[PDB]
Amino acid sequence: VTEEQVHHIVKQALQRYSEDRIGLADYALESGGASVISTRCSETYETKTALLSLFGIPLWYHSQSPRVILQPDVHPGNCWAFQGPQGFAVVRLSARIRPTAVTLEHVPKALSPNSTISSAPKDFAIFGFDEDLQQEGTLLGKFTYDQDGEPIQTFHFQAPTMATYQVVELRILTNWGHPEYTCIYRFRVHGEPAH
Amino acid sequence: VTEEQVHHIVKQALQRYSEDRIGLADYALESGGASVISTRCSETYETKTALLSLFGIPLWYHSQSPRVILQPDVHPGNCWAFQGPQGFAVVRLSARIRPTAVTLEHVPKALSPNSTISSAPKDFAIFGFDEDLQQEGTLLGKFTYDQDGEPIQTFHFQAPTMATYQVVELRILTNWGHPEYTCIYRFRVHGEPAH
Amino acid sequence: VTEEQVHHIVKQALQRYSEDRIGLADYALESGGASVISTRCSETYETKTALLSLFGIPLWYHSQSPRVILQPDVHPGNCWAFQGPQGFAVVRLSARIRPTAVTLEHVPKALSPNSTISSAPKDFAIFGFDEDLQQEGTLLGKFTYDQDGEPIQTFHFQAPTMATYQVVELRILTNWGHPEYTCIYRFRVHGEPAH
Amino acid sequence: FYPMLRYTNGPPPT
Amino acid sequence: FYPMLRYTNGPPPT
Amino acid sequence: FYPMLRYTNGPPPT
Repeated sequence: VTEEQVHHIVKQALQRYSEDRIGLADYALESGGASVISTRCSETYETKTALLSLFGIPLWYHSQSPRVILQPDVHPGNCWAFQGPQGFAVVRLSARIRPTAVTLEHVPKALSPNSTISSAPKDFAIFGFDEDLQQEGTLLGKFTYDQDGEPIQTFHFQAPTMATYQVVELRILTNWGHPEYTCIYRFRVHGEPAH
Repeated sequence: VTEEQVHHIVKQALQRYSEDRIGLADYALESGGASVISTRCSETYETKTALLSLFGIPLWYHSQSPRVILQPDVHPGNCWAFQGPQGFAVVRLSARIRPTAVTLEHVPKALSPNSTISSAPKDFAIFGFDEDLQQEGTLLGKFTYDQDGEPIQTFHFQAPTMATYQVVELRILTNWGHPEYTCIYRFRVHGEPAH
Repeated sequence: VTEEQVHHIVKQALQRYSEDRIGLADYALESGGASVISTRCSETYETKTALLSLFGIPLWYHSQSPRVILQPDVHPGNCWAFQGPQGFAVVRLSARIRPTAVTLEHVPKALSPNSTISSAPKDFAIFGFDEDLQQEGTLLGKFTYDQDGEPIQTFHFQAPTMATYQVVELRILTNWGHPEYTCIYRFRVHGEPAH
Repeated sequence: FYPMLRYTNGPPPT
Repeated sequence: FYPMLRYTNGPPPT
Repeated sequence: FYPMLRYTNGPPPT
């Protein structure tokens, strides 16, 4: 190839990188209008390590809330944790859409002590609801986060149905073997808008 | 080309990328010392969608303030909105400089529902003031944000005058056709410092 | 080379970039569990420029605290400053580790007015403590931040000892010649965990 | 601090 | 929260 | 605001 070709390859490459890395709109991004429901969706793993205080006196232990799973920031610790290997999380998307794919990501191995990431979700499934609250929602896909793959992993539904949704569940069924908890860094939802 | 050449191209490319993408100092960056004036500069589009609350009880609807136009964070929603297609915004720069160019950017199309970005500013103009507050300021340039161009767009003043400034106006004259508002993601000001 | 080779080079390149740029775990990252001690570690340079206020009335002047040196955000101003060219800073790492290397970084020249960065630290040294508080700690290395090098600079200890640590000092001995202060953007600590 | 966020009406401006 | 920011004196440290 | 942070127990979840 010629130098000219290389620059174009790089430009294109850098451009895709700056489009939230994967280049697909995220109907689950919080700032874009997505929100977590809380009342529906798992209890946060309680730790009591991080004590924040001002002007001298202790205030409270902060612990990451479920909403960080919809927040772009994914440095180590920027995850939401829950007790054990199985867990609920439920999003109201910023718009009603036909869900075509989802994206899950974890912190890179290379940035993790001992280059292991045992608190990464393993098998998961996506349910879509079309009214909010409970009745139990349509299964849309049952995937597996590869701990030996890249950190951002996109999963395209094998032949999804045409029905549209605004509420969805992320259900983590197992993790990669951490004894105490499971950290979830960022969860993305893509689809064709109801327009 | 040789592999060695490729690596150098990439290194250089990645380096420019990490220099705020465009490699020019931004005299309008807030953390660097720029600030918005508010009393001078448009009214924020009121929405009443985003209700933030703690310990159980409703508090208030948050809505993005003008200062986010000087903040690096540009994920969807990280913009400041105003009523209709025309609008005022006024910055005190972190230093008195001869303004040579400006940079405007919007969220990528690829990250926007229907891959349209209709709330992007179209035609704009830059006025520079040399005393703050009102008398009406010197026109420095009348540009157009290309909705079909890249997301970050730098506009070099066609033969600027040597006069220096610390206050400037961003005046949006039209947008790309959204009916209700106009979102402005990040606005940058470059120039030679008065040293 | 072939196009195929180029893409692989870029992919690999972009991948390393997204691993906190240098691809090594940072035992001093705050969100990962590192914290600053404060009582031990220098007094912040007082300025009285940035006046933050809500609902009409003045509140206080904010000034960057020492903890920002452990925070990833490194746009201009995202640094911690101290009086003159010499200064203390002390971290409790997120884990006890054998410190192998450290990383210091400053804002790029290209993003700095006059493309000079005179408030950058010059010579520094790293002490490691194994009990916290005072007795005076083991010197681990005496380095120099190159103002003409790249912005992120990694320094590998010349033959470190096998002893492990959880507390460490960053001691800045001189800077690159600013008269009033020294800004420190981000400080990283790498090593093999005590496992 | 731990404030919950909810969008009662539509999406925010984009 | 909606706090306005203003730099009364010079720039901040950089 | 200027709140100091300290990890009394171990690391946070990762």
